[PDB]
Amino acid sequence: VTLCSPTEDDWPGMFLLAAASFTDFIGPESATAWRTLVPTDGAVVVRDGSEVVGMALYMDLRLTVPGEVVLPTAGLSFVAVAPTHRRRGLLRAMCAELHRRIADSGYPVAALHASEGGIYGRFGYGPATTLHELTVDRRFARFHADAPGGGGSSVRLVRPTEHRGEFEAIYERWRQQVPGGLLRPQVLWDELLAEAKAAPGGDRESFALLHPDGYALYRVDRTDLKLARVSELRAVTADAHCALWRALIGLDSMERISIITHPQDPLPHLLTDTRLARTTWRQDGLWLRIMNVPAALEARGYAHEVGEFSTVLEVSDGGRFALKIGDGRARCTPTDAAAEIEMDRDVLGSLYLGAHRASTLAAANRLRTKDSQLLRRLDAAFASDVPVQTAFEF
Amino acid sequence: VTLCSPTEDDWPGMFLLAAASFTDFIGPESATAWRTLVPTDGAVVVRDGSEVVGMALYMDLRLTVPGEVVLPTAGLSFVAVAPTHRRRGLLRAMCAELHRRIADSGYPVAALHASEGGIYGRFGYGPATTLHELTVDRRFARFHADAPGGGGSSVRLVRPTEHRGEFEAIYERWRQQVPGGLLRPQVLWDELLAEAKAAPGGDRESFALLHPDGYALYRVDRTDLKLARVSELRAVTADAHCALWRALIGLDSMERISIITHPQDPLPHLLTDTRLARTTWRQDGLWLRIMNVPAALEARGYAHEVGEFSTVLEVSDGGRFALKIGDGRARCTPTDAAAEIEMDRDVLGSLYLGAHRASTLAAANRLRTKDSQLLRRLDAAFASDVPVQTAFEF
Amino acid sequence: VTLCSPTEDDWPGMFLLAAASFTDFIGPESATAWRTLVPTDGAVVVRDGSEVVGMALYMDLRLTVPGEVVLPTAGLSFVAVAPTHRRRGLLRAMCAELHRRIADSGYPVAALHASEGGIYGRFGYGPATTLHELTVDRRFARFHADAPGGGGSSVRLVRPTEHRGEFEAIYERWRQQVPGGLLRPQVLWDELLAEAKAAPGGDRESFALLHPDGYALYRVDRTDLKLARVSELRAVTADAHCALWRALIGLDSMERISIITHPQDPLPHLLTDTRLARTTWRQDGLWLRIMNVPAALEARGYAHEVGEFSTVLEVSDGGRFALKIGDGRARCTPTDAAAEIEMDRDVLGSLYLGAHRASTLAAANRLRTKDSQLLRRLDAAFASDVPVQTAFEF
Amino acid sequence: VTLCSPTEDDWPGMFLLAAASFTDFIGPESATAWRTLVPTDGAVVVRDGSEVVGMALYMDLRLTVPGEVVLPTAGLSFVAVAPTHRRRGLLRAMCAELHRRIADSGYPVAALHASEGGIYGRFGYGPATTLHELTVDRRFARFHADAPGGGGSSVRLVRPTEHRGEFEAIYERWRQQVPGGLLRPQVLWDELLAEAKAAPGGDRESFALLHPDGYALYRVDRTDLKLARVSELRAVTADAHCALWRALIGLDSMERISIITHPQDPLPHLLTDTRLARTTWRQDGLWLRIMNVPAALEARGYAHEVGEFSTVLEVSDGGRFALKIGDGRARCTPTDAAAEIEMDRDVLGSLYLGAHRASTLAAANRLRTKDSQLLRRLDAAFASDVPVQTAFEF
Ligand SMILES: CCN(CC)CCSc1nnc2c3cc(F)ccc3n(C)c2n1
Ligand SMILES: CCN(CC)CCSc1nnc2c3cc(F)ccc3n(C)c2n1
Ligand SMILES: CCN(CC)CCSc1nnc2c3cc(F)ccc3n(C)c2n1
Ligand SMILES: CCN(CC)CCSc1nnc2c3cc(F)ccc3n(C)c2n1
Repeated sequence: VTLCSPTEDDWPGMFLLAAASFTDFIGPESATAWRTLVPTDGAVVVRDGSEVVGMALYMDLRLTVPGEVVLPTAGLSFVAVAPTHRRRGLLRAMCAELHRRIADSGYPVAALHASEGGIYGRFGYGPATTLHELTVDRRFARFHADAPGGGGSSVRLVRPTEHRGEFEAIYERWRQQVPGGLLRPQVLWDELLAEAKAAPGGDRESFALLHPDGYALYRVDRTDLKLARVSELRAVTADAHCALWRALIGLDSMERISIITHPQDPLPHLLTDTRLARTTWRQDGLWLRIMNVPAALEARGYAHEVGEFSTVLEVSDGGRFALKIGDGRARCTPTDAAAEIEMDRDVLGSLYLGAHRASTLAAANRLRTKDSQLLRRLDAAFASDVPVQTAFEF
Repeated sequence: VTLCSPTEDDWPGMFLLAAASFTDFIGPESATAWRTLVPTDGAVVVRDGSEVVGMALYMDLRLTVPGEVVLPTAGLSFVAVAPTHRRRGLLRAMCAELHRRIADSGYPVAALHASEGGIYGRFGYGPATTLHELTVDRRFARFHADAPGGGGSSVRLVRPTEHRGEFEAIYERWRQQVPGGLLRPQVLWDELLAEAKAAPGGDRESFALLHPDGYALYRVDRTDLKLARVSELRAVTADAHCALWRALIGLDSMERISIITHPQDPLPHLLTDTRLARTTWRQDGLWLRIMNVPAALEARGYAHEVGEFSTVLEVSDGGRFALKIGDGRARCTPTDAAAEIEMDRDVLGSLYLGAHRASTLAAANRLRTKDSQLLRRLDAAFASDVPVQTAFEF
Repeated sequence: VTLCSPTEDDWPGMFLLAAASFTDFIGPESATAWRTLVPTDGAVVVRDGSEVVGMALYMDLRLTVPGEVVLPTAGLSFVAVAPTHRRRGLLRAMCAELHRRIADSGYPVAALHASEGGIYGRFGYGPATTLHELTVDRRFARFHADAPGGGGSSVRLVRPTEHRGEFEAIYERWRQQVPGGLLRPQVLWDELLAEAKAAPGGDRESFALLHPDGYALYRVDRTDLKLARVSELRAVTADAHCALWRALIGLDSMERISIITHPQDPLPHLLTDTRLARTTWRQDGLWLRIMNVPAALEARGYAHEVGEFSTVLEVSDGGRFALKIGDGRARCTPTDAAAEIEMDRDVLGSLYLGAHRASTLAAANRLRTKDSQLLRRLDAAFASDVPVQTAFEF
Repeated sequence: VTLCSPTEDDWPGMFLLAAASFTDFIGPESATAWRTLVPTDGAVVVRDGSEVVGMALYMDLRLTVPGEVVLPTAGLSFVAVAPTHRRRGLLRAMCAELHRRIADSGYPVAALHASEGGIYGRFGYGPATTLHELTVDRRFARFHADAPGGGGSSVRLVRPTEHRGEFEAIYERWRQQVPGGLLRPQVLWDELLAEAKAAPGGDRESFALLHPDGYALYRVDRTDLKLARVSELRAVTADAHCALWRALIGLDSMERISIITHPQDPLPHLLTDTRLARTTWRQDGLWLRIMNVPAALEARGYAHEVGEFSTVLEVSDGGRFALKIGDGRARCTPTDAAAEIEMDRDVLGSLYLGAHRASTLAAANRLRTKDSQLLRRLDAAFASDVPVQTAFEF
């Protein structure tokens, strides 16, 4: 049981473990595309005696954080232990080696999507963004008198494949402007438009709604032909967001439109009946591990409505820092002064993009302090002006 | 078709319309208890030719708003139009007469629970609190190392009826301290403990978990004998909240615990796996209509982390005001100066308890302003330190 | 946290814990009937500081084992830990005290029904009888030419309550003759005929099919009015068993008859289409803990078709014995000779009534031996001529 | 309406009737592979006026029976009557002609899988093996301290297609050793690995778990992506059986593992909680018709624990025999002595592999005798040491 970087001969074995481990695995050509996003020495495999029984890698990603700041981010993915080698500490060993490499490469943060919610908190990952599924009963949906775009429509119904360039440009603007935003490279746009084709005995053809400042990708569900699934909706202005929803509610053959969006999606407020946009499903999105506390805390913007304050943050087994926050900027310096706020590294990941209130984590004792005032100040300071969203699964 | 205050002879006809209109109606003795909360001239009926075909009333309630301030509140309830008299404007007429009486009596706000979400926005009511149903799969539920109370338990399993006094005192402390809090009078405690008994071919016996600083009322579901429904959980400290959840997760015969709680419930953060507390259901709770804008805005506390700022708020058909917010206090005076922020009265109701961000309503154009800075300032100012909750249905 | 025998004042607290712990709990009058079957010092309670947070008791039962031998049996029941006192070792402590008392009273075996299947093996209990639910689609059911009773019917349709004496006598004959048989006292016949009445918004009226040598109790399901549930069918001869099934298949208004029976129920072989009697559900019934290995092994009959053989059985932490089995009788004496067969005490409980083959437990390594021949000999010796059945839940 | 052997021109018509009659029919190339297992004059067709409206054939099979004895077996299959020619006695006529040919060729037994359970008993076929579906909730599954293989795993995760030779050799060992075992020829291994590929809009890719002494083939279900279906698990030792189940329980992405196995599968006993392996489904497997009673009875081994005994067996319309069973061997000679045991030919098929107890068939009067002692002796004699299993559907 050796742990090392895969050579070219190891990848066929990794694709086998992938096929066996991941129900969403497409195949080798698809996996070879994703592979272009893995840097030299971004992958570890565990071999036995030699077949691959363990793998983990990170991709080079660019994550937008509050203040429209873009951080280089280690995107953890393709993590699998062979079912024949469970409870053998192959995960702990592989995660430890990737975190060593990520830390030493100068990534301030690492991110992942969790297949399960009870395995990543112990490695320093906290849930940082929230997914909401909204299901609209569009037969009762009337737009409010106040809703924008209520002449002729600026939204066009188009073949996704013929307007790639327009989607790329709209997404590029979106991701630079929104916390949770990720740069989407060429190979992930190749994959998105591939998954947009009708598969024989699979998914149905996908259509696009195209606005100068927004797009929605949607398809009719395989089995329920009265449900339209919005796979992606990216709007840069409120005009674009409302116009795309007028078009989607205009799908008169459908009973229901479903979308995975965020808790602050304004759609419910566009309707005379907020309740018609039901929350069916709610889950953690992106998980963040802060690799370097001072680098991360200093890199993001803070609320400019919070008055300058100072405190001492202890991260368990992650350092103690004098934290000065003033006019949306933070300075974070080593100190041995008595801590005023204590928290595990994962709790910091959860606060970092403004998705979770410090008051809430405090109420669960994930975040300790004997000062209510400091709690309110952290809450306000760490809050994000632009609501935090999830870019894409990796 | 006359509109007037009911005499004693009208109530049997009102109970008939109630039985026909409300599936949760219990009977005349129950209705006569609720009736003790209706003031002289708090009820209107529409008679035809004379049977009752229309009714509406308000109860005298005490609503806690941010800053632990208690407002007298007109609680709208028992609103019904006979199915034989629909689309005859009996609602508009009855609501108009009650709002006249509520306004002239000096209630700063009115509140209701909506049977439907598309009928109260036009009368100036905005959704002000959010209900979340959490369902825990308690077979996988492990408390975090950081979770309080992890000697001997301070929680007791008791018959609800034998510890009324302890529940009353705990609730009384809870309601004075939490936005959305309502004073619960004697007759509503009589009703709560009545609905806690096993009904022949109805609900099962209810049990209580009693802590010095919290209680939970729970029962096993009628049909699914592996599901425990928490009807009420009121905790005054984080210790009480966690201890009651250790006890509920200790119901080893159950697969699932379900509760109606709020979006900021810390329970998910008490567990090693946040995902085990799934959000199954999400809906508007209390709806608020601001009867007097200056009285309401001046009565609540504001975030003390927001720096003093001034603006002009126009409420559509509800006045224009110079709004000065400073050190958690507001002054609100008539002005004819140009408005900087415009919104319908219902949008103000939605902001009033801090459940909805001004940024979100702005993104839907329910709230108009050409100043991003003022938007962030309203967001921070109107936010509530203590998370907003729903007391009880009326 | 004291462990002691309950006084008269403790029982109200025990009934409270019962109501909270058991969804099948009826009430105090019912519990007080069952209580008549608990001997002096048959109950333990754990008090805190004083409310009951723990209880366990055994009832005095008479269990028929192979060879039509009746053993005094400690029937463990009414076992509950308050949800506020989990993971505090109250079960281990209570079970240890009852086993001390059971052992010292001279019970050779103890029995229970398990609410869950993963908590009793560690206390020496093994699953000893198997329940099968058969569901017959009676619309296709034709009896075989070979099936008995195919003049006039000897089966009568009767009110259960008017023929108590006939049911008692038939059951008394059944239980003396069948492994798994339990003596049913007067108070359990009072309970059976009570649960046979229609409950307002509960179960429907129960009817009896009465043969000189058998009865079936049945009722129509609460919700599915095309399903008849056979609550109990006790037949002393094959004639009685077939006649009662001709009558049940004669319920022409029903689509389905369901019964909880045993794996060797001959019903499938009474039909031209064995498949029409589908096995819907299968579970452990009675669990046995052997309190005294030599007393238990010497008390039961063995297959007379197995030729005299000798071996050494080691029960883990339960003694080592020279085991001589010959002409359906066993002698079991202390030895220090090398063991030829090793097994935990629970594995012995599972073998004791002939429901599980030694070969099967061997294949799972629950039962160790380096002799295939001895395995076949144990299999044949421990097999029961009369198939093993479950009497009633306690 | 003529009955004869098909010429080469009849097969296209037979494939048409197959496609119309069998939902599991794949196509002509697949059918042409199976056809290689049909001997010269193993097929009958009924032509009308000339399209095929009737067909039946047998394949040459090798069935392992108790005592590890391999019998040549007529495997009845591809039996269909056109829906236009029902109730015309085409089945009775075709079955009669194949049984003539099977008898005259010197097959001691014939076997089939029944599409329905009420049509083959009248032709002398009795259900001889039992299928159990086990569904494991693998999230709660913990192996017992006693379970084998609890260093490094000897189980490998492999592509089925790359380890054909290893599966063939393991199966060949399995089938020679187990009652119900069938030789699987090359063309049935071609079919098994063909059905193991992912079909576009069909089944998902199949994976193998490979041990030196066992394999499991498994795939994720089409629709329920949290369920793994074990299509085949063949273990030669208990070590192999437990190791393959440690691997399957190691599929951490799945909630449920389902397998079609036998009533004596030791899996439930490998777990701390036997109940986690639920029996969801139970059905007849292989059906046996004894073509030659003396040849069949003399060919199988009997329990060596049963003391030499003699009796007279009458098979209805199938002969009367002096049956002497001693030291696991039987002699079966014509007699006209008074019968002591009577049964239809199908009842003998059901007893032949030890799946059904003579006591059980006696209790249903499918098997007549006025001697309890002889019944116990038949039970013990006919019982199989190695538990009876089902090889593959034909
Ligand atoms: C997470 C969203 N899924 C679509 C439903 C992903 C498609 S399946 C797939 N295949 N190879 C890879 C892969 C290969 C690498 F070398 C690195 C990362 C990869 N990811 C995320 C992969 N995902
Ligand atoms: C809203 C919560 N329900 C319990 C499920 C209420 C119980 S049914 C009922 N009956 N009379 C009244 C009544 C009579 C009045 F005069 C005034 C208000 C009333 N409410 C809310 C009532 N509700
Ligand atoms: C197990 C079958 N159930 C019927 C569905 C039982 C009815 S509820 C009940 N109540 N008190 C008792 C009780 C009281 C005792 F003191 C001792 C044993 C008891 N059991 C089994 C009890 N069961
Ligand atoms: C019973 C298991 N099924 C797989 C699900 C079988 C695959 S479909 C099929 N096609 N042709 C034949 C066939 C052709 C012959 F000439 C003889 C036997 C055959 N069987 C069983 C066949 N089965």
